[PDB]
Amino acid sequence: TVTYTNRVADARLGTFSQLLLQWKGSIYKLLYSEFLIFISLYFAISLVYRLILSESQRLMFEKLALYCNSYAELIPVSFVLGFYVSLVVSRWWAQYESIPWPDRIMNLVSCNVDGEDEYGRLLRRTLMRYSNLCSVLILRSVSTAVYKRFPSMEHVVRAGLMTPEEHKKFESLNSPHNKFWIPCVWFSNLAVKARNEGRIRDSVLLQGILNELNTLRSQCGRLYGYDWISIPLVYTQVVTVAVYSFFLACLIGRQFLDPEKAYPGHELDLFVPVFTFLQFFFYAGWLKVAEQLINPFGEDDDDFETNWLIDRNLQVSLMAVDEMHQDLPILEKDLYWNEPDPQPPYTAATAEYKRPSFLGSTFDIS
Amino acid sequence: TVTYTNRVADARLGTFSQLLLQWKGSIYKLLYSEFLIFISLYFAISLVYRLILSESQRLMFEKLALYCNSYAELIPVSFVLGFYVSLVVSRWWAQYESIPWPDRIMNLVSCNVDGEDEYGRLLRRTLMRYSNLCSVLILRSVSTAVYKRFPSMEHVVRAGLMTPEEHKKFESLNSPHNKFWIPCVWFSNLAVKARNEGRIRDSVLLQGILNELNTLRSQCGRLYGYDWISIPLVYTQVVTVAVYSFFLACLIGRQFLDPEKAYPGHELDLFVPVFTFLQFFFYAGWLKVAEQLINPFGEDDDDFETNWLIDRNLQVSLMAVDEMHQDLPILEKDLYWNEPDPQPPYTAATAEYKRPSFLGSTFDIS
Amino acid sequence: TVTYTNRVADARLGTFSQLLLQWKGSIYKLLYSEFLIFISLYFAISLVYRLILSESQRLMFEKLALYCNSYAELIPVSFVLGFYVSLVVSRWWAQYESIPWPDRIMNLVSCNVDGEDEYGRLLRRTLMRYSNLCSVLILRSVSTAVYKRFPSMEHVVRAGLMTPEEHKKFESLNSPHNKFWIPCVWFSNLAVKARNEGRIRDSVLLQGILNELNTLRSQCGRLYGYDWISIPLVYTQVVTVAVYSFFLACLIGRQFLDPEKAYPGHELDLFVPVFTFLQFFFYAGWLKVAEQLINPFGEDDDDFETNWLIDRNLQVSLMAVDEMHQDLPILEKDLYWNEPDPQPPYTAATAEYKRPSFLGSTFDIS
Amino acid sequence: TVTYTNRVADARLGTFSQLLLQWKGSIYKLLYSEFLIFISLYFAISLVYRLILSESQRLMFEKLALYCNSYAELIPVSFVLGFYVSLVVSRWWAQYESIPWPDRIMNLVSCNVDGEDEYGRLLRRTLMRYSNLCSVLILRSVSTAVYKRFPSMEHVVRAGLMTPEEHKKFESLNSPHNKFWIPCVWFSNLAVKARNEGRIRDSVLLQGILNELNTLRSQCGRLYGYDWISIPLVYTQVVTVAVYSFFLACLIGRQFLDPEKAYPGHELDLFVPVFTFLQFFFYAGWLKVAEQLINPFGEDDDDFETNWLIDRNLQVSLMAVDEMHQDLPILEKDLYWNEPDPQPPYTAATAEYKRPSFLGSTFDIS
Amino acid sequence: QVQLQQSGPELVRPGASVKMSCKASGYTFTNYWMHWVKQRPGQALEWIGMIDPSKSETTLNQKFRGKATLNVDKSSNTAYMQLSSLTSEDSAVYYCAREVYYFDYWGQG
Amino acid sequence: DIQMTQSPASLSASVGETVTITCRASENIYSYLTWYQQKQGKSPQLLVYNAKTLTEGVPSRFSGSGSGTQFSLKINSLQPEDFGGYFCQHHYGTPPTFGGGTKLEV
Ligand SMILES: OC[C@H]1O[C@H](O[C@H]2[C@H](O)[C@@H](O)[C@H](OCC(CCCCC3CCCCC3)(CCCCC3CCCCC3)CO[C@@H]3O[C@H](CO)[C@@H](O[C@H]4O[C@H](CO)[C@@H](O)[C@H](O)[C@H]4O)[C@H](O)[C@H]3O)O[C@@H]2CO)[C@H](O)[C@@H](O)[C@@H]1O
Ligand SMILES: OC[C@H]1O[C@H](O[C@H]2[C@H](O)[C@@H](O)[C@H](OCC(CCCCC3CCCCC3)(CCCCC3CCCCC3)CO[C@@H]3O[C@H](CO)[C@@H](O[C@H]4O[C@H](CO)[C@@H](O)[C@H](O)[C@H]4O)[C@H](O)[C@H]3O)O[C@@H]2CO)[C@H](O)[C@@H](O)[C@@H]1O
Ligand SMILES: OC[C@H]1O[C@H](O[C@H]2[C@H](O)[C@@H](O)[C@H](OCC(CCCCC3CCCCC3)(CCCCC3CCCCC3)CO[C@@H]3O[C@H](CO)[C@@H](O[C@H]4O[C@H](CO)[C@@H](O)[C@H](O)[C@H]4O)[C@H](O)[C@H]3O)O[C@@H]2CO)[C@H](O)[C@@H](O)[C@@H]1O
Ligand SMILES: OC[C@H]1O[C@H](O[C@H]2[C@H](O)[C@@H](O)[C@H](OCC(CCCCC3CCCCC3)(CCCCC3CCCCC3)CO[C@@H]3O[C@H](CO)[C@@H](O[C@H]4O[C@H](CO)[C@@H](O)[C@H](O)[C@H]4O)[C@H](O)[C@H]3O)O[C@@H]2CO)[C@H](O)[C@@H](O)[C@@H]1O
Ligand SMILES: [Ca+2]
Ligand SMILES: [Ca+2]
Ligand SMILES: [Ca+2]
Ligand SMILES: [Ca+2]
Ligand SMILES: [Cl-]
Ligand SMILES: [Cl-]
Ligand SMILES: [Cl-]
Ligand SMILES: [Cl-]
Ligand SMILES: [Cl-]
Ligand SMILES: [Cl-]
Ligand SMILES: [Cl-]
Ligand SMILES: [Cl-]
Ligand SMILES: [Cl-]
Ligand SMILES: [Cl-]
Ligand SMILES: [Cl-]
Ligand SMILES: [Cl-]
Ligand SMILES: [K+]
Ligand SMILES: [K+]
Ligand SMILES: [K+]
Ligand SMILES: [K+]
Repeated sequence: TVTYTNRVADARLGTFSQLLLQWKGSIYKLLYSEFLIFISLYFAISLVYRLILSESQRLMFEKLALYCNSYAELIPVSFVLGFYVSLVVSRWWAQYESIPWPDRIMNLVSCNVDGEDEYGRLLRRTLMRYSNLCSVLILRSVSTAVYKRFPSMEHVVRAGLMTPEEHKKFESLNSPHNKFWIPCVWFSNLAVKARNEGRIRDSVLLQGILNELNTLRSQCGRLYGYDWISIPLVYTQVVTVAVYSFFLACLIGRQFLDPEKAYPGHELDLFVPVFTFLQFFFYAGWLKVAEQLINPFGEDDDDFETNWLIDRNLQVSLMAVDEMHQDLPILEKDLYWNEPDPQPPYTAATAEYKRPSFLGSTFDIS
Repeated sequence: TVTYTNRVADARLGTFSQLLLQWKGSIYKLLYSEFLIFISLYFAISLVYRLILSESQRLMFEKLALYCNSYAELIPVSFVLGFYVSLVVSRWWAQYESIPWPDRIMNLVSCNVDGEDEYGRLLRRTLMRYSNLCSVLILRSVSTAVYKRFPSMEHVVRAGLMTPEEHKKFESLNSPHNKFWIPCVWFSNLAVKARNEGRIRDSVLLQGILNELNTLRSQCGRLYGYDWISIPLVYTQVVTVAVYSFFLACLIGRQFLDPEKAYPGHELDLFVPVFTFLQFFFYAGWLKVAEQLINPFGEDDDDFETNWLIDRNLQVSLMAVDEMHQDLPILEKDLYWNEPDPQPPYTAATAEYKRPSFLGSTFDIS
Repeated sequence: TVTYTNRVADARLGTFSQLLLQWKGSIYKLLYSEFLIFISLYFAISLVYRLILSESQRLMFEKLALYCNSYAELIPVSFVLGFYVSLVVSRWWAQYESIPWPDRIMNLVSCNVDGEDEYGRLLRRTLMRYSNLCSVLILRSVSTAVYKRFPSMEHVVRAGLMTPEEHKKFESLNSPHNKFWIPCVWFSNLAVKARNEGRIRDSVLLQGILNELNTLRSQCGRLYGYDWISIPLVYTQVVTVAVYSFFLACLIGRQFLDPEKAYPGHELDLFVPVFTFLQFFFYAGWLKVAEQLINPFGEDDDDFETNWLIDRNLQVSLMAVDEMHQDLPILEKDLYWNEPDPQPPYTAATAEYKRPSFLGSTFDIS
Repeated sequence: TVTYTNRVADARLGTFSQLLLQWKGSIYKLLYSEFLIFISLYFAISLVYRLILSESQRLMFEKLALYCNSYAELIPVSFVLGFYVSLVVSRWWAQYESIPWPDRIMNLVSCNVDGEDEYGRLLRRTLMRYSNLCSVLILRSVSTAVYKRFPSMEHVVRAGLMTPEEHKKFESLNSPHNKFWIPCVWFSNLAVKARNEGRIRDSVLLQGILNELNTLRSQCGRLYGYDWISIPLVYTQVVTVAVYSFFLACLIGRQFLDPEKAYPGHELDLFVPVFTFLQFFFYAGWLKVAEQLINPFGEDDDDFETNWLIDRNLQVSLMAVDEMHQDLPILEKDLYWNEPDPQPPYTAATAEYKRPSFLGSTFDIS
Repeated sequence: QVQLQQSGPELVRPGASVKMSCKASGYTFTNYWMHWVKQRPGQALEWIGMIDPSKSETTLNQKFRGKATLNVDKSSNTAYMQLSSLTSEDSAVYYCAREVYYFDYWGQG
Repeated sequence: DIQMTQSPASLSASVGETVTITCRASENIYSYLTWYQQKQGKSPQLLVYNAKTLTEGVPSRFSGSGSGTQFSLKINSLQPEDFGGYFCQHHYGTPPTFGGGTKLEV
């Protein structure tokens, strides 16, 4: 979604440094408001101490700051963040791999549902759409980006993902629960009907198609699960309490105390707490990692591009089972027909990458 | 169960802060009693020191507090918590995914068990119920929420999850062990009988149905396993000992000592140990994460909604194999019939999400 | 094995505290001897310092204790423990899931091996026993609890897990290696013979049974692997060296030095090192977690109940393929026959758990 | 390979302590040389300081040691070790499970390749050998222990793992890459030829055999992968740099300084740095864990016993498909024929392990 | 056969306390929740509370919070109810019933 | 609490007749309603549960119906035995309040 994969292809001088200059889906964009509030509260307190408090009050503030500063402990906060963010990141990738792709059903339906006639065409296209509908229905249930595109079941129909007859059949089936599973049932029934009409040769080929469907159903189930079963609220609250506890301490503890009073650790007044602000970016930004990925189907810069996926899948699916049904290119003898050990060419820039075969560590390289 | 997934969809200003104002399944609700006892014990000790102890006793208490405070070490406690809670959270999600769903068997039984006659209907409905019974039986064995709804096998029958004949057959089978596996055997036998009556065409389709059953059996087995095999008691005790050791130290060590005596680290008396209480919420709350998820089938706010699952599955299962058997909507040409590269519309709010196809990192974006 | 799952079902006031009062499989029971030796050595040293050493020797001891105490570092020890115990706990659960269960083969053999005649019965029963024998043979190889029950192959026979003819055939096959794999070969051969006699209809059904067998074989292989391939000795030694290094330091370093000499950190003499003993329970107990689970097939309180599993499996297996072969209850119309949207009842105590269907995070709850 | 599984079966008094007295594959054996060099360098420096350096030089050395000692930081080193060793241990176990076992193919080939005639025997034996050859070829590519036993393809032949005709066919196939995949192709072809000759009944049984072959091929691929793709060199270097940095600091920093000069932290001179040496065993030994397991197919004490595996597999494979083809024991009625609820006996020592059935946590134990 | 046998009739003075019983038989005691109902002439049946025989978990009616107390004896298969600070209005017929999504078995009273 | 309003307070009919008692819920109680018969001096007896299902001994002349907040008991072809007390109870939650009752007189 915010792909910088190509920038970090090689480990050169500024591989990671360069990324500090990027705004989209960045630490700056996510921390902006919070940082400003922190900045404000800090310097506000700072001026109160420098310009308002009396000599006696200043002595209390200095004692208060020494107290607060002693409770700004990074080690405990770093612990809970690391473990929590790891959980979030784990679920994040699991949710991606749970986004259903038509390609596997697509390959089978395209080759195993017979007929070069309009019915055979309508059959294959309708099967794929039942798959894609099964997906779109669950996606608009878990993704705010998708839901805002399909707020009502009418939107689904008018967008061409569901026919008005299908919508009629949809409504006819009375159930208080999410009906995303309906198209998945239709598919299996239609696949069976197709086999009985002789459009699907064996049962071996039919079960194979039914299996790939079930897999897609399992995919939709995972998405439902991650959406339903949030990371326990108490856990989420714990890490924010820990993080905020730290910044609360810093607000007062990291204040620049009187240099004259010669407090151990506070010999220099820089007015601006450079390293404390750098710690804020570190920890608040670290928390923002979880904050953004805790729901990867939202509208964050780094949240998944689910609507593009829907579009891509629609186009590719139908194309593969329609225009590509039993439609192949002209079989030719390959360029290496009489060559048992082919030696494909290399461009000028890639010849260094033509390596001798790795036989194994145990063998002498001679 | 306590789903806040939609609140945390985007990473905005108060994404996580807002959650600190929630009571259901919160850190406040889980820590309430413990915190009060801590609060009490602290201020009790505090008054004894301020109002009761003699000047000489106060000096001993101050020396005792310095001793205790030096043993309040967060790093070791944070270690064991992180690793332990991770284990708990791991099992927690594993147990969820071990909750059996009918949908996969549901799809096969609905399309591959032939007959639009009362028997064909009774056949399909009875098969699904054998699956759902296999589930309900194991759930009431591991979930207190479910068991209190089905305390006796009579409850199961009267609720319509088991027929009195089935209950009779159930009792007839003499076994000292949990019989949750019985319906799973009935299913396989009934599926075979159905095939012999010609209601299931091939053996390929039959084995396919038998496989999805076995999968469901494996699901039930996992649930049994996690219920039977608790996290080793010694491990659980270790983390509570470590946690309590910390709070024991804090009870005395974090007492506000005489400011006059000028003890290094204790220059200010605030009467209320703000940061110590914040550490309590952090660590006691962190322990409460494990405390709540160590058995996700209990009656905690964040424990799984197993009874709803049972209800939902019952409704959907039967509906898909009965009302939906070989029952499809009217096949139409799709809205994109003559369109090879469909361009599904976007709402006004979601047009920004229409992206160009991601071809790969290596390609020049031109 | 030591199941406290029901005690920790809810996160109440004393959910974890209550477990500190339990003896079976507890931290107290596992640390008992070690703790006493520590206690003794400590107070022994303590008395030597208080009653034996001269004023000059006492000064050396005090300097020695300050030296030792500076090397009692929890952070490095906590690191290696956490990572090591995690490895142990990981293998621990992997080994459990590697304990073979008959249920999956059980379901297939019961329904797909035809015959209501004595031979059909003998056939099904013999097949299951070949599975259970394959298991018992590997279990008595890896579990000391099982081996002490079946120390010799004669015990296996006399217990009714193997016939004397089978034992004869067993011996006839000359091999220097563990023969646990033998019954698994017999099974596949007998399953094929059964198919040739017409007792198993298709090859689809036969391969399905052969597959579930292979799975069971893979289960037995995993058990063999974990038993054979121990956690590397050097790794185990490292963590004990680290742990013992810590307690060595504590033995001298944590001694209560002369209060009069006013050593920084040693202002108070309590005679009994409360927090040092609490650290012992923590770390020695943490090591005991690994100590107990490093071999979950032993005779520890929290080691697996493998013998019960063997008994349970024997009973259930045979019962399902014999008394339950093609034996079903009377098919009835279910209580929800004419009800498309069933509403199963709730007890008084569980009505709060009747929830509205969760449709998805994206949907407005109205 | 160094199995101490039985020693650590129970968690008794000296469960782990006992292992400190073991030499084979121990921390002592792996650290021996390194420790001696450390010992030497330390005491060498120590004598230079005590006997050679002048009063003025001694003051510089003391200032240098205080500098070095402040950089001996365990926390950062413990971090990188824990994460790195975890990676190593992870790959270590993955590589073990990637060692191919014949047993699954073995079971199928033994029962599904028909013929009690010399050809049927030759057929089954040749199939298994193609599997075992596929394994031996990859093992001698990744294991130095195996390669030194089969340094040349002639060794493979003379050992009876490959026929001279097979070796001829082997050479005839011109390819610059590792030919370990050849036997795996032969197998699939021979299995098909066997089916065409009517020795394999259905295609269902044939595909089943072809599948188990492919699985074995995937196993061989994993072994090749782990051998080819080493843990990134930079990562390995980082952890040794970190470790050595620590010991460099200790060499000077941990020197016993002048007691008279009364340096804070250096009040006692013991000549021998007990705890520093104990830290060496800890960290250098911790690194040795990775050092040994980074290549588990080498000749270390704790490296896998691949040659025994080869021998065992050869013996068992052929025996199961030859002497055991359609060869079963005499079918008898089992000892529990008329007993629905069998109660297998217990030895005197194991009666305590006869437990009541665990029904579930939710049920009242009455 | 399922049978709930309660104690005999009682007569007490105001302010005192009373404890009536209910012995269950013909079914597994611990697998069914025991309820208690109050019956006054002219008024509707009042639900006092329920008890889980297994763990002795009680759930009372807010209206009876300080008046009624429930507990059981799994060994003797009997349930008990105690009424305190008795007044003239506490005079009525008291039943104990078994629940299975309904009250299928009551005591004589 | 959920309020159970039963009507009529008392019904008078002769043998052979068909009467209909009605219980109405304060709030949705789905199909969670039970019908009891209680003859003067004796302890009540279960007639219908789950709004429709008849229990063991109850004769076919008894039937229940309804769902949500509106339920009703119907006794067709009365008998001499069918005369006495009749009340309802919801089973959705705690406390499971009872209906006012209905006296069926000849
Ligand atoms: O496969 C090989 C890779 O290598 C090349 O990419 C390079 C870029 O060419 C590098 O220029 C870039 O790093 C550059 C910066 C290096 C200075 C940091 C050194 C510090 C290291 C730590 C210790 C202190 C010193 C990394 C940034 C350092 C800044 C940090 C942040 C502030 C705090 C410290 C420093 C300099 O900034 C560059 O500046 C340019 C403008 O500012 C940016 O855009 C430019 O791209 C155009 C390309 O035509 C230019 O013509 C045009 O000038 C401008 O639009 C670059 O994107 C930006 O990276 O980052 C990459 C290094 O991997 C190549 O283009 C690609 O083929 C491929 O990505
Ligand atoms: O996708 C976009 C998302 O954004 C929006 O949600 C916002 C809310 O609208 C925000 O209002 C809310 O955050 C608000 C609070 C922010 C102040 C914290 C800033 C601190 C950051 C760290 C440094 C110090 C400053 C976050 C809470 C901060 C409190 C903490 C805890 C105490 C310690 C420090 C501060 C303010 O509290 C709000 O106050 C409201 C009342 O108090 C609550 O409920 C209200 O919802 C109604 C909606 O119609 C209102 O009309 C009505 O006033 C009231 O019922 C809100 O739920 C509650 O969040 O939280 C969300 C931010 O993500 C939008 O509604 C949704 O579409 C979606 O969830
Ligand atoms: O689903 C709801 C759950 O809740 C209930 O269980 C409760 C128990 O009823 C509680 O009593 C128990 O906790 C009790 C103890 C609490 C005091 C600790 C508070 C500290 C918290 C930290 C800060 C300081 C204060 C937790 C123990 C605290 C002790 C620690 C250890 C020493 C150091 C500090 C305190 C009290 O001890 C109890 O005492 C009882 C006797 O001592 C034990 O057994 C009793 O069970 C019988 C049941 O009929 C009793 O009749 C009989 O008295 C006796 O046999 C209990 O098992 C034991 O738990 O533990 C459970 C809390 O979850 C209920 O029974 C079950 O349905 C279910 O398990
Ligand atoms: O299932 C039950 C298990 O229990 C038994 O094994 C015991 C051994 O019998 C124990 O003897 C052994 O531990 C013994 C040592 C304990 C002293 C340590 C206590 C410390 C704990 C921390 C705090 C300080 C004190 C553990 C070693 C402690 C040494 C460390 C290292 C130095 C630094 C501190 C202490 C004593 O050493 C033993 O000494 C014996 C000789 O030295 C060794 O071999 C002997 O085995 C023969 C058996 O017939 C003997 O006859 C013969 O004497 C000799 O060959 C033993 O292997 C060796 O373990 O280790 C096992 C404990 O699990 C039993 O044999 C088996 O069935 C099974 O393994
Ligand atoms: Ca998001
Ligand atoms: Ca719970
Ligand atoms: Ca053990
Ligand atoms: Ca090695
Ligand atoms: Cl810190
Ligand atoms: Cl699913
Ligand atoms: Cl700063
Ligand atoms: Cl610490
Ligand atoms: Cl299973
Ligand atoms: Cl504080
Ligand atoms: Cl430390
Ligand atoms: Cl295997
Ligand atoms: Cl101490
Ligand atoms: Cl450090
Ligand atoms: Cl492969
Ligand atoms: Cl030292
Ligand atoms: K860089
Ligand atoms: K925030
Ligand atoms: K607690
Ligand atoms: K030990």
